[PDB]
Amino acid sequence: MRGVDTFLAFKEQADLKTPATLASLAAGDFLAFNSESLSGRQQVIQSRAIRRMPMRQIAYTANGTVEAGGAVEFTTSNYVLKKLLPLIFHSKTGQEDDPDGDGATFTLVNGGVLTPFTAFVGFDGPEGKYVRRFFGAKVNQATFSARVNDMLNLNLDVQAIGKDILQPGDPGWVNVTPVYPGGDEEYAYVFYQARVLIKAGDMADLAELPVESFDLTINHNLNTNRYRLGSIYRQSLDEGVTEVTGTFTLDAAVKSISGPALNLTGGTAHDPAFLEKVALYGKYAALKLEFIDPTREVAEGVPCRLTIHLPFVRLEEPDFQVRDPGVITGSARFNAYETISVTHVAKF
Amino acid sequence: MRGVDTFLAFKEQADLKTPATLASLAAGDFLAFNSESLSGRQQVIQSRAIRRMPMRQIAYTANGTVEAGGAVEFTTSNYVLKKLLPLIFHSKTGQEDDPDGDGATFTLVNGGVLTPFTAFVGFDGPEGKYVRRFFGAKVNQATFSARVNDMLNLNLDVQAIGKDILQPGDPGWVNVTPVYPGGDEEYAYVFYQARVLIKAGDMADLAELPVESFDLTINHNLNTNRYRLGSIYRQSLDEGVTEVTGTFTLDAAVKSISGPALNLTGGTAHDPAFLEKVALYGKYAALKLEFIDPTREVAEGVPCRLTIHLPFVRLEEPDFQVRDPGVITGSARFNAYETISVTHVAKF
Amino acid sequence: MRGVDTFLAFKEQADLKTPATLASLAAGDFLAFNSESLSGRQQVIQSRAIRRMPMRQIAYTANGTVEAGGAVEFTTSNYVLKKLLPLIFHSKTGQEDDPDGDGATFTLVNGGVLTPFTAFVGFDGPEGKYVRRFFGAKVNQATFSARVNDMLNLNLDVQAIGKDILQPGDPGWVNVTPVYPGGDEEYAYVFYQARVLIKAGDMADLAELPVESFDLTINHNLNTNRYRLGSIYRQSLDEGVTEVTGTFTLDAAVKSISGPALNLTGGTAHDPAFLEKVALYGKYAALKLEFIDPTREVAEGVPCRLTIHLPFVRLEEPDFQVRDPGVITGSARFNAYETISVTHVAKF
Amino acid sequence: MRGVDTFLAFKEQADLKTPATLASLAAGDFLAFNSESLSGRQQVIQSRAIRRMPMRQIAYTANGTVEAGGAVEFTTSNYVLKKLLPLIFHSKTGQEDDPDGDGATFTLVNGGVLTPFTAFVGFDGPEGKYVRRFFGAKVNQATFSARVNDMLNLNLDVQAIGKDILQPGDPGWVNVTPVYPGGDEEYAYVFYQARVLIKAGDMADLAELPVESFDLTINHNLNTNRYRLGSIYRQSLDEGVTEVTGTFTLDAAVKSISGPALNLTGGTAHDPAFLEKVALYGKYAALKLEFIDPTREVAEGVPCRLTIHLPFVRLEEPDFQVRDPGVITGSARFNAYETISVTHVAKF
Amino acid sequence: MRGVDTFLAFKEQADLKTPATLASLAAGDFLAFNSESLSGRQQVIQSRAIRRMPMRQIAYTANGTVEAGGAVEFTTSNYVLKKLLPLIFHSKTGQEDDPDGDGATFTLVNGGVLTPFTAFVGFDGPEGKYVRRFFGAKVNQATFSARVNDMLNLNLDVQAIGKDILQPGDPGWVNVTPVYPGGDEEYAYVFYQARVLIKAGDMADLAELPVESFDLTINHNLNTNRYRLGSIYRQSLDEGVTEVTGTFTLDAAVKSISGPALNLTGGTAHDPAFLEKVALYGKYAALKLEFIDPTREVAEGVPCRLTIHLPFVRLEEPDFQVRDPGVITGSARFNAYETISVTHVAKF
Repeated sequence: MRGVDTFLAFKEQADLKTPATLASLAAGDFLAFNSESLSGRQQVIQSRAIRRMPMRQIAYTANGTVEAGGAVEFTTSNYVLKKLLPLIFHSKTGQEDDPDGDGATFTLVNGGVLTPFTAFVGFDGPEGKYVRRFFGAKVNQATFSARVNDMLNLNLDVQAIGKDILQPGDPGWVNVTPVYPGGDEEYAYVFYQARVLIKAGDMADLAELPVESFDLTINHNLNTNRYRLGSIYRQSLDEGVTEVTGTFTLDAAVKSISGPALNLTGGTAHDPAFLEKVALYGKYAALKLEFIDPTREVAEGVPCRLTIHLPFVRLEEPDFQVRDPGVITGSARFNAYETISVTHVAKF
Repeated sequence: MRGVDTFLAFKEQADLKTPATLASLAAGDFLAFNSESLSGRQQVIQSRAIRRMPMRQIAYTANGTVEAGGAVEFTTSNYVLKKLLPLIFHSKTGQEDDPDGDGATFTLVNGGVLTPFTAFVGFDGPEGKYVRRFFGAKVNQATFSARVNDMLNLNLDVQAIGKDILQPGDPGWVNVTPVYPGGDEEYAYVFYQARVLIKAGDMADLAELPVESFDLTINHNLNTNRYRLGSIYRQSLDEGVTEVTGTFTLDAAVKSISGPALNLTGGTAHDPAFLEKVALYGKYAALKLEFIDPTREVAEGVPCRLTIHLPFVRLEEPDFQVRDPGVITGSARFNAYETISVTHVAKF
Repeated sequence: MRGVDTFLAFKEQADLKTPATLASLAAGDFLAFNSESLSGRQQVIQSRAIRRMPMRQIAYTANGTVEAGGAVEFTTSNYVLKKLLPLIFHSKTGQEDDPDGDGATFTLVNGGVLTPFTAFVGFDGPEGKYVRRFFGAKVNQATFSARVNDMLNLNLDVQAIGKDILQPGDPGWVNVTPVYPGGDEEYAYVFYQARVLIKAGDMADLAELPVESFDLTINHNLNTNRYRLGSIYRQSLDEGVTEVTGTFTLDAAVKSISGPALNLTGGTAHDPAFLEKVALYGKYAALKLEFIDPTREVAEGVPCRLTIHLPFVRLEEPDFQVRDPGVITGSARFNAYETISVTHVAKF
Repeated sequence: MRGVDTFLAFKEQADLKTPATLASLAAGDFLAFNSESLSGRQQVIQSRAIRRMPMRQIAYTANGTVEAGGAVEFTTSNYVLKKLLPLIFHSKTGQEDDPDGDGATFTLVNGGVLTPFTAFVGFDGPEGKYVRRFFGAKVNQATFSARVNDMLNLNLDVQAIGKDILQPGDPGWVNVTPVYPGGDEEYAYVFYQARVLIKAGDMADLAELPVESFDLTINHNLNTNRYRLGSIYRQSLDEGVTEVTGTFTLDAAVKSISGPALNLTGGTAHDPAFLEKVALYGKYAALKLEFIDPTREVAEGVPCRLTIHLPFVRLEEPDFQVRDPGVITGSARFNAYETISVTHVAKF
Repeated sequence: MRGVDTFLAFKEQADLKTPATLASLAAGDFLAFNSESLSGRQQVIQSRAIRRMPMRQIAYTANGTVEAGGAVEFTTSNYVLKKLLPLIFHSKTGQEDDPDGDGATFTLVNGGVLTPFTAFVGFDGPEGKYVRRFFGAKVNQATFSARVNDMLNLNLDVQAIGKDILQPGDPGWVNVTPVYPGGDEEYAYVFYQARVLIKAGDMADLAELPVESFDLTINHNLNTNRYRLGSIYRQSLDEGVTEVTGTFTLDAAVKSISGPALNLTGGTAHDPAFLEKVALYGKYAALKLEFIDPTREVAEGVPCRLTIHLPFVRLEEPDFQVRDPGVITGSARFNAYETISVTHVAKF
């Protein structure tokens, strides 16, 4: 088996306890991934009765509860986002390829819930065919990462109810053919399209920051321990409170590339302790991570675009340590507070 | 001091509390090792009485209990095994160099106990002569490791009662000369002699697995905390339940090199999810780690051989992650259940 | 032994692990080569056990894993290509000597694999007869080179599983007589038959470039490290992703010999920064390396021909350094992207 | 294109990110060079998503960050120095052609910075006209070399932000005519004008060394890796610490041509281990590389002169190996420590 | 200074840390050499404290640890060997000029050590007198080389503790006069006296090989990094394990000049794949490099002779590449295993 012999497919299922059938997979369900580490784990229960025994005996063990899930890395692209953003957020308004050019907005809602899906990890090649199926899956975490000389990456952390294998001859077995978007229809988001804009204090507009990298994790804190007496499986994946944190690396005392000067008073003079003072006075900033593809247009003059709005964010001490006589660089961590909104304008 | 200036010697002592004498060492007691890290440690007790003091004062400290032991690595060889297998297992039946060619079998027995021994780490050279003696030693763990382009390694984890130094002029000092087997009498077990055979489900015979490496730890879980009021030494090293775990690295959806096809039904068709299904259905497999030296014969046609039988083994999710577009490889951990049996056929 | 006393022979074997027999060699298996450097290499394992020793002792060494392979240079000719092109590419459609004059096309296919073969390097003469046999061989790299006042050369880089020697008295020994094509049937491809044509931007047709030389390497990136415990041999030669790079030397600001003018807009005016702009704007060009032999015809009016199509190619900064007051010359490296197609029209 | 068809021009730009216009070039901007190797390089990013593919596909590549720069060799002359010394050093005091005859002194200052410039490499001739423009260029290294039967050479190593091509019809295109100094106004510095003077220990004055050649590199250690998310270009070329090293070849146990005797005590007796003892006792010497043109005078009796003061220098083991029965010769490397000062007295 | 103005002298010192005095040099200490490259090197430590500075400042540097040593080439001769063989090997038995004609045998012993010596490189002539002294020197490597139309060469690689210069007026200065053996007493070993004999498999005696050249390196792997806090000098030169490798160039499928036929079975028929099969089957051969001077006799009929016994040697793939249609020639590398023994029979 080689990695190229495997296909990944997500399929939104109706209920958490009813897997999607292998026969329902179609176009848009198959995703190209960088790596997947989904696996199941079962507990082994040993009897506590005292017994003289050199090793552990087969007659006194029982199979305990079952866990499942893992990580999947993606290269955030046209169709990857179309598939996965509905799985990460609670609501969606609009269509990405809308002709007016407003795209689809994904947000968290008060009593919102996550869509459960079935993750298929199918195989093929000289050895034979079989499909790992992870039913009742939910997205526990989602990290957006942007580095230089890289593409926008998305690392999902999935929690499923259970795993099972499917093979030729099984009842629900169907010979699926992975169908993917053409090379011309699909495109990725690259580092040279990224923009990080900040706005704290009495700044009038968002000012662009020269950052070297950025991360953004949406953590849904699923309750992965709801077990029952008559079952070995999880009985739910209840989503807790969503923690939206992140990071970005930049230099100390940086000026803005565009927009107003970084000044907590709205003045024109640059503030060399801007981020340090934002972290030290407990002020709330407004981040905006934006990817724009000008070569591609959704409307007459509307470009394809992925935007992440964080209207209320609290920075931590930016970590501008003097390590050596070079340029002082560091990473500024933050926590998003009130709302998170992802807009995706794209043509498929 | 250089490593070549040191000798290691194990000497089986009668009782746990009576060290072997330096004068009793003879041929077969001295072993060639890759490395040893045996050391003693004593506790320092501070008085809890309140006292104004900038630092800790000498008058209010006392010496507490004493620990000892460490690790010793060996290149599993002819004589290394002859010496160490009786120290790792509870029973032994037969002689390795028996002319019929059945070798000696080492197993764990119900009320079995471990042999205590004295480990001597002697030194020599320009600096002078002295011997570290670790009395009341027992084997806590023993890991067999086989890599490619390597020899079979054995890492012992020893727990002793105490340490003491011996020097010219001490009462029990004797000038020992390490005596080792000739280069022609002694031989090691190499990677190209190894065979890993499995058998699960309704398979008829053991099928050979192409594995890249394998590990096997026998953990005796000694109770290393039996202390007494009138003594600083451990009062026993009570052996708990023996945990026999292991690992082996191989590719995903591997066929067998020899024997029946890997199929949990005994059929002829190959099963690409064999190990995954074994781990997922909680089935018990039968491992066999075997080293055969055909160039060396114990009887008319019986070759020297080291075999490890694990008739009942439970695999964990084999860890066949799709990390990249190359070959899918992973490590399959397991736990042995009912019995462990090591057979050693060798001529000395 | 003189070079003229040696013969080379490639024999396509069925499986990677089953060498071809010396008795199966026939016409077309024997190839005339410029040079061969195929050799085997075995690892020597030293025991890590500490031992006082001035030098390394025989009793504590073991033979490790085995490598094989090397390079073979050929003068790309009628029969050399007929033999070797099936070994370099995954698919072949048609026959070179087809009467319609379309020749055979060799391309890489998605799940394609390389043909394993056995390379015989036999000897003869006053000393005696013996044959080096390299079984399980695969083509790792293949470089086509064209210089002025030279013939088209082909340098193969071979990776085999192992080597073995055959001599009179061995079981599989047969007295082979190298049989080669007549001097009239065989012909080579010379420098004055070469044509390099390019096409980038909005150019309508392929324009001929006056180049001084060109190279083209097809690198299959075989995985030459799949080793196993119970064996000293490689267990496979898995082919990775094929890297098709190349080079050609030419002058700076060259006009085309024939075809449209070198202009990324399709105009008639010559563009003196054509290749520099192609490299600087990241444009994809279409190369065509073609050898035509008009004196030799396959059909009524179809000449023998070797063509290499590279429909998508990315140039690097052409390296047009001003080194002195003479003509500015340099080498333009490139990487082929989507597909590679070699057509061979030839009569045997 | 021939080398004589090309012109080089340096133009000091105001900011690092604003190229100089082709219309601003005037007299003194065009320099005669021995050779130039300035070029740009862009990174190609491949998507890490797994995909079955024989070669690399166009749809899954992106253009990464951009590098630029290279080397330019000059024959250190009247105007070459006038142009380039301000680009190599941080400060300048005075005018070279000052009538008092003190010339201009170039030194490194504590918080000093390097002047960014735009390097134009224009072309012309039968093929057509186009200009390579390297904006945001800085001098990374500068090596002064003096050999026998040669002229003083200067090899610059330039680091730029990016490259771009200019052609008739572009917006910023202007038909520039290279204007150079007359043959009578311009002159070079030759080997027979050089003087190397040393002074270590308690020597009273500088003593002249008979050296065969000398080199002097000023390395500014620019930080060429400051990249940003929203851009493919370098965001700065921050200059680190300037390393001033060098070399000079001479014989072993050389006497001084003029000045005091080479004696670390200031005595009159010659010291045959002078340089060996300077290197072995870690002493600091004072070098002076001086070129004097007596035929040319700036004031009534002040000759044109290029002087390089290295008041604190540490030699390495002079490398006076006994290679054969001839004269023992070797090269003495050194590192300059506290300051470097270049004085240029010249009339234009 | 000319090479003829220099003298080399080795003087065996008692301890590694006590240099030999210049007054102790006598006859036999002075050696004629082809070339010497012994030199010292001191480390320069820079302070890591951050400081604004254009260049490196004198006040913040310190002198670090000191290295010494280099290479010396000799023409292996009567007295050169008498002096140097005791420095390369651990033991010596007998006298070279013994009247019975058995010479002296030099071997490596288990706990053997190398003799430390002081190397003087003195100078003289018009410039003045001074002596480089390298104390605590040891032989790290020693390569014996024999080419055609050459003399037996010996290249030593020396590691010393430190260097120092001596001059008239120093305390330990003495005016030494190099005293050398007469031209009649001294003689060298030439290529036409060499014999390379091999013996592998079941061969009965040693068979002579027609080789074009041979090399033999004895590498003692000294530990040259034993440094201490309170000192800038190495604290020891601990000798590791001695690696004895070598090479010899010869033709492919060579017959023996004298002795039994090259046949791994002891038969009379010549084996054209002898060395290839020795390398491919991992067999151990027995080399013997012998120089005999029949014109010179130590006893009534015993000739002066230098013999190197390598009773256990492992060849590598002899490198018999078919490069062209001429004679197939190559170099056979090897590693010596168990022991090395050098016998020197000579009259002085």
